[PDB]
Amino acid sequence: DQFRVGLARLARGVRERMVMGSPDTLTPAKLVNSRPLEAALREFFSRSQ
Amino acid sequence: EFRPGDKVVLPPYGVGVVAGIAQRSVSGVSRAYYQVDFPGSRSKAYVPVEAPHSVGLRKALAPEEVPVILDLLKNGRMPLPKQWAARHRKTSEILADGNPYRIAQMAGQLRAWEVERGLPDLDRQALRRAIHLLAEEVAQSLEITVQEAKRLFEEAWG
Amino acid sequence: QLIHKDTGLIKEDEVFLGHLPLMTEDGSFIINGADRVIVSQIHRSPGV
DNA sequence: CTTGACAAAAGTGTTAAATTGTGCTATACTGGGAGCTGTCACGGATGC
Repeated sequence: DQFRVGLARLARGVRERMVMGSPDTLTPAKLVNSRPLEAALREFFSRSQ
Repeated sequence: EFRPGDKVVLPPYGVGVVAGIAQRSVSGVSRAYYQVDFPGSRSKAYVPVEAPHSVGLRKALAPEEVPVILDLLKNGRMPLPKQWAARHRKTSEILADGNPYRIAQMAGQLRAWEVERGLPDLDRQALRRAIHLLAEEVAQSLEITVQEAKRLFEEAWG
Repeated sequence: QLIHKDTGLIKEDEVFLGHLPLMTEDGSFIINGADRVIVSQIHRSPGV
């Protein structure tokens, strides 16, 4: 579940980043993020009740 | 046009070697693609066989076209915008197109600036991008490791 | 896979998401070097 | 407890090197954004 919503935060990290730019140099290599997802799931395993 | 084992570059990402024709399901009836591979990064690529030459999938410089590029480095130059914004823009653009002559030229005037007046922390990043891509295709054409290519570029200057 | 809507050029790339904690043997994860555990939760099942 | 000599601790003057504060970039960008639940009792203002 936390993966679902966290990866949705990452989805924000995708759809928003891919239009500020130039479609010329483009690939999920530069379009994919970590911290939204990795830190969401990092958050579930500790601060949660 | 592109045969199975044609060694060609697929910009901007960098050099690599293609592999072959495939049918990948896209939209309606499957259209032929060039599976194209790359050396270091492990990811595949599919380039439309429709117009691969106009889509930015191009050939690789022959082993004989190296000296024109090295010369476009040592003495090579080109006009650049005044405002730092537009300058960065154009640098990014030439770093997009993949045109080897163009990129070599840009790297030429930029490098010419780094050794004379100075270079910002932006224009220099793009400059190194150019030198690296150059190292890639000069390594691919001349069948040498990146060391000897970058050493050809260091031969241009010192 | 990153596919352009216009050129129809498929550019496929594999990426690295991050480091996700994996379960140990007895069923207790190790977070920050300390053995911890996820206690089950309970709620009224979704529906009408 | 005293005088001169002298090493170091300390004072001060002037600069080089760093740190920090400011202004501006011209194609065109022109009304957000995220959701949450399974009380309960009474007192007061407020809408019937």
